[PDB]
Amino acid sequence: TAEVRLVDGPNRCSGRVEVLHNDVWGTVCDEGWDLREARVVCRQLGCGTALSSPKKSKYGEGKGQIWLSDLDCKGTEGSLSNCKSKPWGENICNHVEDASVECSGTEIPEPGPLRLVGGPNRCAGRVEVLHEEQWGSVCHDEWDINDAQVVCKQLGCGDAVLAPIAAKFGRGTDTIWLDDVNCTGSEASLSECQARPWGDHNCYHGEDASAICSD
Amino acid sequence: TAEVRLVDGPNRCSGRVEVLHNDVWGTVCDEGWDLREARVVCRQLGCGTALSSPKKSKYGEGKGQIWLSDLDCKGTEGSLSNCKSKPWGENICNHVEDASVECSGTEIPEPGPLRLVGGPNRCAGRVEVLHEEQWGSVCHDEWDINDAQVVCKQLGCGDAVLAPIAAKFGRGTDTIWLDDVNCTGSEASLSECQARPWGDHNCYHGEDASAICSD
Amino acid sequence: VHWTAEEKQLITGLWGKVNVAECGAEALARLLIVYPWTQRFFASFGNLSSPTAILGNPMVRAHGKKVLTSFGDAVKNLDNIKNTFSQLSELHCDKLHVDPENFRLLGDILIIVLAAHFSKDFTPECQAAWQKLVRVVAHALARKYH
Amino acid sequence: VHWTAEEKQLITGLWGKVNVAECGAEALARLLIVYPWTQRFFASFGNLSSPTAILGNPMVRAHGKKVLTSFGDAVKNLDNIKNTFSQLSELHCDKLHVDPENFRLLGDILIIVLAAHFSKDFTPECQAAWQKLVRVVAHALARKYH
Amino acid sequence: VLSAADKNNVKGIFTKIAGHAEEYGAETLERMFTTYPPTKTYFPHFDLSHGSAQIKGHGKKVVAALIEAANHIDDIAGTLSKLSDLHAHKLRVDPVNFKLLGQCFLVVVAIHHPAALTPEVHASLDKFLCAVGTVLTAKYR
Amino acid sequence: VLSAADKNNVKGIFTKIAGHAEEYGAETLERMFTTYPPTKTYFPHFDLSHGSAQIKGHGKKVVAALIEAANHIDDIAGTLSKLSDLHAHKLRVDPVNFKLLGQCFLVVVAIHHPAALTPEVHASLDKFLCAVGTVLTAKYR
Ligand SMILES: *[C@@H]1O[C@H](CO[C@@H]2O[C@@H](C)[C@@H](O)[C@@H](O)[C@@H]2O)[C@@H](O[C@@H]2O[C@H](CO)[C@@H](O[C@@H]3O[C@H](CO)[C@@H](O)[C@H](O)[C@@H]3O)[C@H](O)[C@H]2NC(C)=O)[C@H](O)[C@H]1NC(C)=O
Ligand SMILES: *[C@@H]1O[C@H](CO[C@@H]2O[C@@H](C)[C@@H](O)[C@@H](O)[C@@H]2O)[C@@H](O[C@@H]2O[C@H](CO)[C@@H](O[C@@H]3O[C@H](CO)[C@@H](O)[C@H](O)[C@@H]3O)[C@H](O)[C@H]2NC(C)=O)[C@H](O)[C@H]1NC(C)=O
Ligand code: HEM
Ligand code: HEM
Ligand code: HEM
Ligand code: HEM
Ligand SMILES: [Ca+2]
Ligand SMILES: [Ca+2]
Ligand SMILES: [Ca+2]
Ligand SMILES: [Ca+2]
Repeated sequence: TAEVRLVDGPNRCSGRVEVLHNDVWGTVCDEGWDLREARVVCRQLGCGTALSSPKKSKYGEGKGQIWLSDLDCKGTEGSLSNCKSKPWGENICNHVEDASVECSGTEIPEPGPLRLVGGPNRCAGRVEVLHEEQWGSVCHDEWDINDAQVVCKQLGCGDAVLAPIAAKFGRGTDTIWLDDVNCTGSEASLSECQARPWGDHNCYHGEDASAICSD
Repeated sequence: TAEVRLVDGPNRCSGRVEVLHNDVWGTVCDEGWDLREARVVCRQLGCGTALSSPKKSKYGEGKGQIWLSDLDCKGTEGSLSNCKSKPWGENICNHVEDASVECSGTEIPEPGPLRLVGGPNRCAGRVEVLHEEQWGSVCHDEWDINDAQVVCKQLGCGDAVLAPIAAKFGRGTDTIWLDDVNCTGSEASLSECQARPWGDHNCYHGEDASAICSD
Repeated sequence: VHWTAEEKQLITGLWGKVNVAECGAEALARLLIVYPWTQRFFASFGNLSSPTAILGNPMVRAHGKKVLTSFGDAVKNLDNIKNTFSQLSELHCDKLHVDPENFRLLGDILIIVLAAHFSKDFTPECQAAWQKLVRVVAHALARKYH
Repeated sequence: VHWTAEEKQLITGLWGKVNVAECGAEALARLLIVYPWTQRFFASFGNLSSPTAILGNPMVRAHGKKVLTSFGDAVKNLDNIKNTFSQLSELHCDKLHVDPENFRLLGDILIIVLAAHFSKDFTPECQAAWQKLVRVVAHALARKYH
Repeated sequence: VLSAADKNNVKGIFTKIAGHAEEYGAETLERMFTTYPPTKTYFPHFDLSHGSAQIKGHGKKVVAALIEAANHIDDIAGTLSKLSDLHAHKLRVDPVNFKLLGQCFLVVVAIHHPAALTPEVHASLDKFLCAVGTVLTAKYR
Repeated sequence: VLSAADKNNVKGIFTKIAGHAEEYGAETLERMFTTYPPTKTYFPHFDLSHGSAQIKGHGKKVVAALIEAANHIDDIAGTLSKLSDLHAHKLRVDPVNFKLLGQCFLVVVAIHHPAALTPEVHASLDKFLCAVGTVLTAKYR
């Protein structure tokens, strides 16, 4: 069991993932890195339930050895070496691609596959969806008050008030899951709406859709 | 069993292949056209043993319908419609690709896997080899007197006097089977010599090799 | 290099109607007159001293026919263009020493020749298809340059 | 698009040593001042009024970092580049209206930037590999332009 | 440099396209927009659908500028000086796009006037169109 | 059009490549032949091997003409008039090949003088090399 730590974060439940092996600390590449590896690291450290798995050196770049790459954790592995990956040291990555993690510490918001980030409270912020163990934003193409309504009622935040575009509460960072969201307005969840296939889009993160509810 | 005629040739036994179907004489596309189809047309006409199967309108282009294309004769068929092929009139060819055939007129054994054509007689001319039921020429890269010796001895023409390059006796027409032919001189046939794989070359017919023997 | 059912139908439909002897000579001739510097590759063809002479030159008529005929080997086998011109790619590199940039020129002359001969069958969609074919054939002849 | 074992090793080798934060920031800045007509695409980046102001512009450095970062997804899948930039290909066409010919300019500048920072580790054979990489990535971004 | 014969060929071919300014102009644009999809980049705000009044209106302007250049063929940089700034300094059309439009215009006149576009006249229009292209890309190179 | 600042940046970078005429010329050609193999088309009779006496000999001539051009930048067309007919009228090097050679030459100076090739000087050499390229392929079209 390798040993892990979080570095260059605001605290010690968020930061750049670093593992220990052969007396040397090294970073972890973000190929195949997602919430399955994230919940393993948060559990080791005693930091909780793995809010997100930021790619591309969110908390700065490490220096020196890059131990692991192409991690394929099932999510329940005791430590990070108990996962299937490329052999120690063998990688074609670069330190810009050092994977990070954000843990809860004690307070417990996952539920469920939908969340609003970057707002004053739960019921305001851009929209993020949970798909294939990665959080991702929603492009504002075709994004109207009906689409934000489905988000508001799924979160129990009452009715929709606005549906801001152009990343009103700030841009996303890694994955853009949905584009061309075509809701009738009375769907249960956002994944029940008519939209493009998961992952397909013609967008960048300057176009992440938001949602404002009451309140 | 439909009638066949040879049009615009020197005589009855050479020219453009034309088949009779729905009382309309139409040409034959030259894709998949080789000596197997050639000797079917030469038996059917009582014209002998099918010296060659000239592709691409050697005897001019027909007009009107193109009935047959992608012929797959075994070589023993009684007529040309008893061969596996695309349906009547169904093809994407134009008349520049009309197949032709050249028969001998009298029953003789097969000419052999090797022939000198375009010169004064049997024992001097352009080297052409028979492979995959198509006659094709030989490129003149690495072509020396040792390579002409194998051609002369196989044909029973005595020793090789010259191995002319740069298409001395005229350019060939369809296929270039050999390039970089490197014989030692004592080989039994030209397919026993070191060469690029059949059909691989960096040549054109202005570069066809030749050979001259006792004659 | 992905073809659509409509692009194949435009390329196939036009090919069965092209007068290859007459468009091939037309296209190759126009290459030698519109871009006169290409005549150096054809100094063995004889009289190229004037646009009239270049048209009537028998070796220009003959070779232009063979060039357009070789696009037929691409038409009749579209999903295999790279391998069809593998041999001709080597030839044009290390025997003829032809800059691949010229492959673009001859194809765009061909599209103008085809457009002149086909009147109101050479739709904007048909030119899009044949410009793609010319563009793929040209990339295929440039593939094996050492 | 066929890669040789030495070409992959040359691209993998460089990618592990590139100071992406700086090379990407300098390549994008060199685009905006070598070819200053590209500044209209980045009007939201603010102060683009001098070469010194463009190097020091934090949003030019931020976006330039994310551009050289995106070649990383091509580095880590060399034999799968077309699908990796399917997303961005639609973006630059029908969201940004970028002429695909501009992709050549940024990519050829990246080669000059990489040459500057690796001096004599950037052998001609190493340049040839990364010139092919830049050139394939540019063809991938132009693959879906309606 | 458009010798005396080149001038006669170019002025003669615009005799046959003189009345067909809108017709050939809209076709040249639709041709370019179809065979070279990236050229739609510089017209994002336009209606590029087939037969749009915006393609007809802009296409009429394009070849009308060519007609106005065929008359003053001895001075082309001056007669299109007002458009040189629009294309090279304001819009910045990449020069490889001017050969694409010239290619499509040649297709248009070849379809509608095949007997007039002899290989002589082809060569004269190509030199002329390269002259119009270099005038509109003169603020760089 | 090579503003007064472009002229100083260009002459300021040719002072540190003045002595290395043969060295930088051999490497710029070997890079052009390696990254752009089609450019070998125009030298079929040469030894294109690494370190060949012909590449080192002709390579010196290449940047020596650029050095002669940097001295006389008020008039580049006149200082390279001899080579204009060689490349445009006797060899007919297709113009896209000069963009490639200028690209490789920029790579060489970035390797040996990264401090000097600040992006201001980068934009000036690209202005300069694009003018040398135009001179060598301007009598056409
Ligand atoms: C947002 O999504 C709606 C709903 O889409 C409809 O329902 C889904 C469950 C699927 O079955 C879809 O295929 C289906 O279209 C889209 O609204 C629908 O748009 C169509 C086309 O504009 C409307 O068709 C009209 O119908 C009547 C006859 O009923 C005719 O008068 C018209 O000629 C026309 O064909 C359809 O009625 C409409 N449905 C609803 C419930 O509004 C909507 O287009 C989509 N948004 C976008 C931008 O695509
Ligand atoms: C044409 O082919 C000949 C003969 O090639 C030989 O026999 C064939 C049947 C094949 O089995 C070939 O693989 C085989 O080599 C080529 O001549 C041969 O060249 C090689 C390398 O140039 C010679 O090797 C030399 O051998 C001696 C030891 O005997 C050493 O002193 C040298 O260092 C060197 O390795 C080989 O002896 C030679 N063989 C003959 C019979 O001459 C020939 O190169 C080839 N032509 C071309 C243009 O490729
Ligand atoms: C799409 C573009 C081209 C195609 C498909 C093509 C195809 C061919 C073919 C099939 C041949 C062999 C003809 C034969 O067997 O007799 C040939 C030969 C030749 N090619 Fe091309 N070619 C193209 C472009 C060019 C260009 C642009 C040039 C020069 C500017 C060129 C120069 C030559 C020459 C000189 C020959 C020798 C002809 C002879 O000596 O008979 N080719 N080409
Ligand atoms: C190899 C060439 C290129 C690559 C790999 C590339 C890649 C990208 C990527 C990954 C993004 C999204 C960045 C993000 O998510 O924040 C982006 C956006 C963008 N690209 Fe490119 N691009 C290339 C060429 C160009 C060129 C040549 C231009 C302009 C001349 C351009 C203009 C833009 C602009 C304006 C944006 C949006 C920036 C913003 O508003 O934040 N790109 N590109
Ligand atoms: C080759 C000869 C060309 C000529 C004679 C020409 C002429 C013109 C004319 C007369 C106008 C309208 C001027 C005005 O409204 O004030 C115009 C506008 C324009 N041209 Fe061209 N043009 C040419 C090539 C091109 C090419 C190749 C492109 C793009 C690939 C292009 C892109 C544009 C654009 C984007 C506009 C402005 C659109 C608008 O006003 O809404 N031009 N040009
Ligand atoms: C861009 C700036 C260039 C300059 C300043 C330049 C300069 C020169 C010089 C000095 C010579 C030799 C003159 C002599 O030997 O008397 C030459 C010849 C030649 N150049 Fe270049 N050149 C340039 C670009 C190119 C390019 C890009 C190519 C090909 C891709 C090219 C192809 C040739 C050839 C084939 C020769 C003749 C070879 C020989 O003399 O045996 N040139 N040029
Ligand atoms: Ca994983
Ligand atoms: Ca969309
Ligand atoms: Ca057969
Ligand atoms: Ca050979």
